Amino acid sequence: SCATGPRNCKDLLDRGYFLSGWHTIYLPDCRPLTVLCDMDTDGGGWTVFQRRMDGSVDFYRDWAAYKQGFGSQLGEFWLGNDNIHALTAQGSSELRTDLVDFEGNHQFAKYKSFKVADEAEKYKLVLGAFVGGSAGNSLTGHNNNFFSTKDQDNDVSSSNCAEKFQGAWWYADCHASNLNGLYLMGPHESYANGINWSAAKGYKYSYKVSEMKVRPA
Ligand SMILES: [Ca+2]
Repeated sequence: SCATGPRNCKDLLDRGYFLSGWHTIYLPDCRPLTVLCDMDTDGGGWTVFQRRMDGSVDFYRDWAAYKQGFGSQLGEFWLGNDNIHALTAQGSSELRTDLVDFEGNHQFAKYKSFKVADEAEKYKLVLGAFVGGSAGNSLTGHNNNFFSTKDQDNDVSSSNCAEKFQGAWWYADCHASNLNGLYLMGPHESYANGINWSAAKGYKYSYKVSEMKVRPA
């Protein structure tokens, strides 16, 4: 139950769940949520809130969809902004981003803290110091930005970033990263509308795999 139940995937790792997979955790108000734990990468104990792997799922979705979450436990998903807020409210959570290109290269980025605010603050990103990684830093430029979707423009651009670059993100004017963008399968001619991490493969290359995950700092 909530009194004794795990709050995150690090609690589950500590209790001897050593294989990655879906487990029930208890959010701060006791709401149970089934989450994907990555128990393998970089020490394990990561709660995964975004996964892309094959383009099977449409990510060009509205505020409501991003708010509640969408996709499949068996594949690609967005866990949901209300859930991500709840998961990152208590304590301090480090962010890890894992990327794989179509050539087989694995790259990563790590930040020392990560929080998304509530819906009243439009799921604003509060991001701590970049730690390092082969992917470089394409998220600090998004610190302190509201989340935006095609139907709800909260960016700091005169344009509608989510529509122009075909994703959903804490867009600024407009982005350095776009991991909820179109699944464009490597090199693309269109500018900056793919699963892009510009510090690594740039604005014209869309990754094969994206995983975003958190663990207590
Ligand atoms: Ca705008």
